Amino acid sequence: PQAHEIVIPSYSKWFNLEKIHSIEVQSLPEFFTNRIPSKTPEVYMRYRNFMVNSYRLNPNEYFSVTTARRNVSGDAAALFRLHKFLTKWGLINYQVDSKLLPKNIEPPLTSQYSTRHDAPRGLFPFESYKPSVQLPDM
Amino acid sequence: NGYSGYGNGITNTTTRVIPQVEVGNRKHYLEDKLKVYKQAMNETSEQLVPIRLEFDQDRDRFFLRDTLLWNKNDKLIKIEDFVDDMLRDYRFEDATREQHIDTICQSIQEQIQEFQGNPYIELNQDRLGGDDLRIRIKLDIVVGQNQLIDQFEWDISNSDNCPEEFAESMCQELELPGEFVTAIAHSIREQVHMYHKSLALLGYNFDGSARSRMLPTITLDDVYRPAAESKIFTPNLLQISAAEL
Amino acid sequence: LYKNHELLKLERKKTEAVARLKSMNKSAINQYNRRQDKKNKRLKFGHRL
Amino acid sequence: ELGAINLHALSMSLQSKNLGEINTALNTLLVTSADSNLKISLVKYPELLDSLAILGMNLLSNLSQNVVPYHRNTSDYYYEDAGSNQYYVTQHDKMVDKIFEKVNNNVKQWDLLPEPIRFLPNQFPLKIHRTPYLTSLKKIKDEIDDPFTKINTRGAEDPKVLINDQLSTISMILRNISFSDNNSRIMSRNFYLKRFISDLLWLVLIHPENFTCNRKILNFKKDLVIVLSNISHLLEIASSIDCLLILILVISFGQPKESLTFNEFQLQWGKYQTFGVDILAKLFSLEKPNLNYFKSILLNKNHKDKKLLRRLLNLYNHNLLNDVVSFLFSAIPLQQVLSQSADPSLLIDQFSPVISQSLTSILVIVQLPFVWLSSEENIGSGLLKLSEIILNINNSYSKVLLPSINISCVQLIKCLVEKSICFENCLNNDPEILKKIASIPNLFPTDLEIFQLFTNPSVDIQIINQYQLLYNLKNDILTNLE
Repeated sequence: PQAHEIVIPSYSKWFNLEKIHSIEVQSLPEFFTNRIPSKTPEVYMRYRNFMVNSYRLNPNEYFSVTTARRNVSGDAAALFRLHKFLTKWGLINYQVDSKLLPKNIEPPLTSQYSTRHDAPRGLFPFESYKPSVQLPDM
Repeated sequence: NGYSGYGNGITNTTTRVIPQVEVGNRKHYLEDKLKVYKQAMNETSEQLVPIRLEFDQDRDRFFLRDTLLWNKNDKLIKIEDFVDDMLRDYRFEDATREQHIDTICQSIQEQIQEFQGNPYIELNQDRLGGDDLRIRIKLDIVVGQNQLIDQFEWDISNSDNCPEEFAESMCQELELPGEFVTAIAHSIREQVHMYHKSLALLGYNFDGSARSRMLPTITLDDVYRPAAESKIFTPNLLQISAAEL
Repeated sequence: LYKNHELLKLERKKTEAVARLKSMNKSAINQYNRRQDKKNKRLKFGHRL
Repeated sequence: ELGAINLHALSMSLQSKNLGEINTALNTLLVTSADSNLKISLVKYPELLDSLAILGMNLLSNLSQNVVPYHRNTSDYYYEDAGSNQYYVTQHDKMVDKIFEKVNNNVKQWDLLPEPIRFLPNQFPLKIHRTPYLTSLKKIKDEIDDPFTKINTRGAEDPKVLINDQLSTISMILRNISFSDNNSRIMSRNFYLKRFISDLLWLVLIHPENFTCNRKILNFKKDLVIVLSNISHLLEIASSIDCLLILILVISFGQPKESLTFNEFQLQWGKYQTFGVDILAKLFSLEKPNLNYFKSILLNKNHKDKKLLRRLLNLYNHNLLNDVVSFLFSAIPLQQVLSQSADPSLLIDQFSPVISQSLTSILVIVQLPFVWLSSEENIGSGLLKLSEIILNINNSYSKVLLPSINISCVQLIKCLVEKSICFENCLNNDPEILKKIASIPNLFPTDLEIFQLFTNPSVDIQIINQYQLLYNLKNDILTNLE
């Protein structure tokens, strides 16, 4: 079931609840040297998706690392590390507060799209004189 | 145009500078991890630590009755910072002097300073599946409104078996949702430790039988499967009750 | 910066002497007390015989 | 301009995609430019500096490796799956899979965050780019209009210029950040920033060609030395290479043409040649047994690093630090002593004393096979006339005058005696040296001046002693000459 409108600070638009990215490993490598068998990318992803789901459930109100610690753990240390990490990356606890505005209007508006000088791809505002017709066209 | 950098944010203001307006309340920490973390935890990892926390007694006014784990092999966190984060997570009055954190970290390091992980049973000895001496682990917990008690063999001599598996397995009850399993393993790692810890005070961490209280506190050979009213301690029960704790 | 650095330098050896002198004084006092001890244990052995 | 409020853009900058990097970098540059009321405070900033240095390191790296970032066909570049796991697997049972695997058919190291800095294989030291400010006209000649300007004054139609201008902008904004307290935030502890400085240097001077516009090189040198000026504390981790780099950077300025190699700069063009000696004093005052000591080893004429060092010295061909002397001997004379008054002096006078300070300091570091003497119809020493100028000023800005004249005199005597005793110890030269020494019009204040001095000011006791011992050595040389 889905019952909320979830936004994220766009630059984060590299994260995918399905997969992992070179970003986080360079920020949390301690699950990837394959040295500590009790840790693995897999349990990492488990924790990850679990927590993000939790937050996305009722994101209007905050979510603590202590919460997850109560819920599931294999460690406090790494748990906190990654939790605060995602916090930084706003994937979690980002919409804890709401802010609004009346937004008065100005001459530029999103529904304004007219004919005017253009920086984009080519366009020809002057077509052809008379003698151009003088060609054995295709 | 739009307004978003920090929680639906504001990007349309009087054109000022604002450092990291991210706090739920005092919530921004990422500073100073990169180099230290990389250089530190690129090497082997080792034992963990169960920890209990009690501060509600009539010497101080709290709800501190929680448990959690820890890696003594870690040196990455100012423990006090972690504590304060936990406390603010407990929504307590920001005045952390009347909410004294020093006492808490004192208790913490106190508890950590009596640990060796598993003995040479792991440090130098390696017995396939351990050797013997499955303790009749007794675990009761009080979650939400219900308590649950159980007793069962669980080896102390073996390392090959970790707790959390038992946790996720006994999760297959009604729901045993989340919050439960943790404490179990914690208690588990608690329960076991002291024993060999106490046994560490002696010297059997290599050999067999010990020296006096280890005699009653053991399982036996058990050449044949048991009766119904003895193991009738192993089963489990879920009971509602008015709390008096 | 130059002056402060050179002054700390001078003091690194000001403190050096503070030590050297502190430790020599210590040895000298200990040696003197050792004399007196030997002299006493001697006189004491004699007076017992 | 306006808008442009938040600080946390660092996050987006930390992200590894071209888009975010542009979006932030450009903005925040414009930000740090504005100063009417706009400054970058320090609360939980540091993350900014880290991100910055990391970005620069990686970009400059794969640039040196000649490979464009931001666009490949790989993505989310490690494991993706939803395999057999709830939370805790890969215990004993994993080997069963092997068993399983053997019947169904019928560890790693991790690198550190940044890449290495030197020893990079492609980048092998070959002498280029030891050229003076002259290149400005090269720059002109480069920036000159021509049917082949190849100055894509527009955006990145190719990624090469993109990386170039990226690094350029980064350098600029880094400069602008560095004009306040929070220099302490930059103070030699952003190990990242220092790695950046180091490898950037190692490129800009040993620069196999990947930089488009020489003017970019000038910009880099320029804002680099500036941001150095705003450092007054430790440097030189993995020093030796960095020390030589910085020396070559400061030597970049001043016109070259034994004897002094440097025509003194006609002070109406430049202001960076200032910053040079400014730093060579400030970031060199630390007599801690590192920096001074690195330059002391530079007197000479992982482990592969050492191979590098001498590798450059012979790749700068005797000695070299004489060049540093000559450089230091610029911007002081020949204009103020050639003016119409001594008041316009005071301005550049404020600037002057650190130079003499640096000089006499390095002369503590020269007390072995050499040939050195630096008063050979090359400068003479108007230092005496200059001292007289500041003296007459005294008895007719401030707070620097007395120390300047004092250290000038000390400089004179020390260089004299050190030259003499050095070529005594070598004794490779005839006693004519004495006669040679005795043959300077710019030397040995006349005893009548000593006398009249001994009377009027009476406010220069220490200076009186300076001149006293000076004249003493003078008369000594006169006597023992015969």
